[PDB]
Amino acid sequence: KILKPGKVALITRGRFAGKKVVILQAIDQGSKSHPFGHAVVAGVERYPLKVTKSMGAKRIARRSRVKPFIKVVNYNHLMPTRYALELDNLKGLITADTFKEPTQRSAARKTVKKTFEEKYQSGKSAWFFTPLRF
Amino acid sequence: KRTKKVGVTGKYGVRYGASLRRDVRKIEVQQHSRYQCPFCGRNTVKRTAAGIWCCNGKGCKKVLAGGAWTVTTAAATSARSTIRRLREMV
Amino acid sequence: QRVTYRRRLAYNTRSNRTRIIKTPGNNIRYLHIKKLGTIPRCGDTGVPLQGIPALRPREFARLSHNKKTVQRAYGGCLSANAVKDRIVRAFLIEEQKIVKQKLKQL
Amino acid sequence: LIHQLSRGASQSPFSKSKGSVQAVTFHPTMPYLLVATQRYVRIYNLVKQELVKTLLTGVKWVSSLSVHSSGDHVIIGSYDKRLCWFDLDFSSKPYKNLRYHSRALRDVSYHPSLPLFCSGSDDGDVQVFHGRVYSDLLANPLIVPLKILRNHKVVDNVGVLSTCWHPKEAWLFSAGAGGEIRMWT
Amino acid sequence: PRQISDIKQFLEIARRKDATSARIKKNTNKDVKFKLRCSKYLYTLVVADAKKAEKLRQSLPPDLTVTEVG
RNA sequence: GGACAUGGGUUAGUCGAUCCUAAGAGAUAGGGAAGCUCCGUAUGAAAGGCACGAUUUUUCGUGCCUAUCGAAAGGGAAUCCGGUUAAUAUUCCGGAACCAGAAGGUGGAAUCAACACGGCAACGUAAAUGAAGUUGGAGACGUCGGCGGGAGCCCUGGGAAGAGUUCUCUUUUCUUUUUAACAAACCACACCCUGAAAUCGGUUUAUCCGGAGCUAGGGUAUGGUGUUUGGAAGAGUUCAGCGGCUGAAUCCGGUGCGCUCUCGACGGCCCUUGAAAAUCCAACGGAAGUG
RNA sequence: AUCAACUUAGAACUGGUACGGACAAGGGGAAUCUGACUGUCUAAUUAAAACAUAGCAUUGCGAUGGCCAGAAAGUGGUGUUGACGCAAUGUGAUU
Repeated sequence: KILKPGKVALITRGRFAGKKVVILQAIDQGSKSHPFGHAVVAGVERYPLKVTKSMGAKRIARRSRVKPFIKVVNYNHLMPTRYALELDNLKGLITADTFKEPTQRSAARKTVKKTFEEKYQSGKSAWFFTPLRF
Repeated sequence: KRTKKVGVTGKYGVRYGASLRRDVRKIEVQQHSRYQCPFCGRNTVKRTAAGIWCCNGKGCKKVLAGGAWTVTTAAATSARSTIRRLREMV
Repeated sequence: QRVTYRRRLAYNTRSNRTRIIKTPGNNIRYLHIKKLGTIPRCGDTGVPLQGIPALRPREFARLSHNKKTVQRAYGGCLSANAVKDRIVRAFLIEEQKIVKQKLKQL
Repeated sequence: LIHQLSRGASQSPFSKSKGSVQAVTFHPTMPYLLVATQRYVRIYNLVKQELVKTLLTGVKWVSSLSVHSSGDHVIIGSYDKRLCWFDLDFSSKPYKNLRYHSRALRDVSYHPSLPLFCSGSDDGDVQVFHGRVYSDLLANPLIVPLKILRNHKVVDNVGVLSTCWHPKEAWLFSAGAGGEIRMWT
Repeated sequence: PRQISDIKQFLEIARRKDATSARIKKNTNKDVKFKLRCSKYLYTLVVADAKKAEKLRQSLPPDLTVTEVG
């Protein structure tokens, strides 16, 4: 039960290795296309750059832009953490069909981006948005 | 039993003397024996060179410093215990 | 029939590596070939890396970028298992230094 | 899967298939089968069970494909908002690549007789193109836009999902996400 | 050293300025081999039908220097 | 006649040298020594760079951290076939390639969500920016012992061309039956996923492996001296005719404790553990940015 | 069912009892002296019982040092060393 919607986890395998993601929906029972206990997540690919009080507003926006990604990941490849992210506006947007039709996948990516942008500006989940160094 | 007494030393044949070959026998069975890895428990530790003991366990791959012929020596074990008791006292 | 070295180097060495061909003129001939390449090895575990060809050092310069690496963090420098250990050990020790700091701050 | 109705049986003609299979089509002149994978379009001859031709679409994702009745032309509708015209005697690369659609392209349909074809996407707009083909080698096929059908609603980020051609005349059957079937005459 | 399975692209490389000559080969097994000398590679095309070969030959631009079997 | 006399003859971006460093030689700094010269090789040396900035009192400020020689058997960019000469050829000729560097141009991709997507994954893709600084890898390594694969040679069953023998016997004896670099597609020990294993099982010529996840089912990677074509039959070879020219044939298969070289997976040995550098690649990091 | 490889056993028959038919290819034993052994040397009269060796033992030295070098030097070796080490010797496996 420690893999719940709203829980921050780390992707340990795949292209996005070491990226912090939020559990968007858990299908631990399995599925026909994914016979294992997978969980769809939304995370960050390009973390926003560090900002300085001396920086002008245009660069502050320029560095604060964040590139998200949505992915279904195996439980064994996810590393759950104690941190939790409040996924407001992000409760119902992901479904098996949303992955089947990429137009819903593209819409989900855009909504995930705008939510991550606003949350970053709000200054919440500082650990979630800082890159993990390894 | 192919050889009743000589053992691994049968390769040396009749040369070098009986006593000068028996001590090699004890040292050589120690040197070529397989030892249980302290980190993975698998019986996969084998001598590489004099003092080097490498574990070929997939996922362990740990190298160790030890005796020339055996992984752990009495002198090293005594030193480890005395240093442990000194540190605990200190 | 018998063959001779094409170059002026006798004394088969590592650089004097040869192959037998039969030509369109029905001739048994040596072909002087180069040494074989090596798959890049992992930096931490030393295992050869997966997804990269086995080429000589300079012959790596002709490849495309994606043909010499793997799309992952440290990809093309560390194996997948090595990277996974890097990630989990990094996160776990970071949580410790946080919990040690919270312990010592009070 | 290939299903033989006369024998009432089913089978898989591929010993090993590379990539996820997105769509399938039958060739109209020579007994070939077209497999539209994630990125590649592969032509397989069924009678000898071998790979005929490979088409490099140069596209991240392929959605649907259609075949000209002459059998030497293929349209690739892609999720990359792109239409790729493949001419089998032209090159392995797409002969033409078109990016008029502003959203992901869903389906492409060729009229079985007339030299007209259409692309339906999720933007709600249907692109009607005239694709003229001569068998003469000197004359490359003429691909030209003809109409931009608009005024179709988009529901849940889903627009024109399926388009079909009339077997005889230039009539278009377009199905939307709202349950509306439009007749473009 | 470059086998071409596409008629058009063989024609286009023939029209391309790098092309210098074309050659015709008539094998005993009755297939026609259209070889096109270019600057860097030699592009050859094998055709199994005589009339397709003939219509291809007349499809070559006149300026190209075509040579029969050597 | 390797004698004697007169002439002729050695063609390279790809083969070597050149480049790299080895053991070692060796100037400079310094110190000795009457001196010839000796010792010395990052040493008791001020031993050289790099970037920012309206231009800074129009007299420059601010930061940032090792010679050389020495290998025609070591390391190492990239060439093959056929032919030609009285004598040269991986060098010339005909054909066919390759590498390194340079510049802009065509086409394609990414981009105002600046720096692509897919796969659970191992990883894949025709592309997919990355300064300084750091780090990893290749170069780059002993020896013996079998075992497996490949190529060439050897052996062999038919076919076809000539030739040998034939008093007798021999559907036979012999020769020939060839395919280069390079380009393209294809081709399963490590690893991933599902799974939970004692009636313990898998497995090798050689007993190693497994709850640190076996067997098994499905994948990923490595991809040549393998295969199918291109090269390429027009060449080479054999044979039958004509006065340089014209006809044919060059085909289809088997085998192995076989030899030569190589390759893969292992095994043993050592108080013996078996070069360096040039060069090349990749990564962490994120300077910077109609065009 | 057909296909492919030479390795052994046994039966007869047969020949001036011949038979690894040429080639190729150990003489063997009972003991003494001596060096343990493999190895090394007087190139061009001495290959040994000599030298070496493992093993044994002794000696010097803890670095401001032992041993060795240089005319001298802000010099060199052991030494990328540290007593399970380096240096100097005598004996010469084992019992």
